[PDB]
Amino acid sequence: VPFVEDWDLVQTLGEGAYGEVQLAVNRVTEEAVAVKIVDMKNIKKEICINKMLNHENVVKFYGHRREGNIQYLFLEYCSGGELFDRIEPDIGMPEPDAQRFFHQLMAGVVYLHGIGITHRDIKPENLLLDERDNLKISDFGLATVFRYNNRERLLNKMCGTLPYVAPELLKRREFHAEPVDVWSCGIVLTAMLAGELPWDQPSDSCQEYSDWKEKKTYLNPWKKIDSAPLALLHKILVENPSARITIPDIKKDRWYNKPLKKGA
Amino acid sequence: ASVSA
Ligand SMILES: CN[C@@H]1C[C@H]2O[C@@](C)([C@@H]1OC)n1c3ccccc3c3c4c(c5c6ccccc6n2c5c31)C(=O)N[C@@H]4O
Repeated sequence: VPFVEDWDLVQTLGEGAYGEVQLAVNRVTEEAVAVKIVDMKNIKKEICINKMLNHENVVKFYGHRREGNIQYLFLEYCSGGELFDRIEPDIGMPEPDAQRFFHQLMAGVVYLHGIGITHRDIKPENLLLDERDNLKISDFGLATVFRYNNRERLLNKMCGTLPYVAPELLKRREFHAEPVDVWSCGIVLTAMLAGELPWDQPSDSCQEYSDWKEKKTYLNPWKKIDSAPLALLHKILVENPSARITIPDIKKDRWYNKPLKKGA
Repeated sequence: ASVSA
């Protein structure tokens, strides 16, 4: 069948110092896919990791192609856009919707950690939605392997986005990968339920962070969050990564298992 | 603009 390998780039999904992401439509089938275009003028690692990903809550990789200095990564398209845009500033979103998004986020993260991969930059802007509002973890440009041959490798590179980064990243030379992603997910949950980020960064020099450690939950954004989800947040946003709740236990949390959302 | 698969 001729022409089936032709794709028209009909829209720019995202840009920035790294290249661009275009929406591509198959000339024959009209199938939609996202194409990351990078001017070689990192990539090899991202591709390697993407080839390992196979899960309903993680953006799928279809393959790559290059023409000299330009690389083309074909990825699953998420027409729903960023979870970020579903968050109402200073408000958040309905608790049931946030719980559903959180459930899917955990599934994706559990999967990644299961194959020894850490995303390192979990935030609403990197969590995409498909046509059915199903969450998809995207952009593995900062991801890396933390477990190989069943042996865990401690991390030491500072990666991520300050508001979402765990405190140990700023205070310790080495740290475990998993608690870091757990922390990020907690910040994402906060955002979904309060429509605002708790602090610029998790450091003792940051007043907002000191207040949280001092348990002043009567201040925003904590006061806008119901007691059930707030209790979970008290277990996730724990400064000591060794004391921080793990995913297996998040799955046992009361709010996590609380009936709230009717099926579609 | 376009690309090949
Ligand atoms: C920070 N928000 C951006 C939004 C926009 O572009 C970015 C650059 C970022 O999304 C993670 N971006 C990537 C970066 C690196 C690898 C893959 C992607 C990607 C995909 C997609 C989208 C996307 C869909 C709808 C609206 C905005 C979008 N953005 C992206 C993607 C996509 O659908 N599949 C790719 O994983």
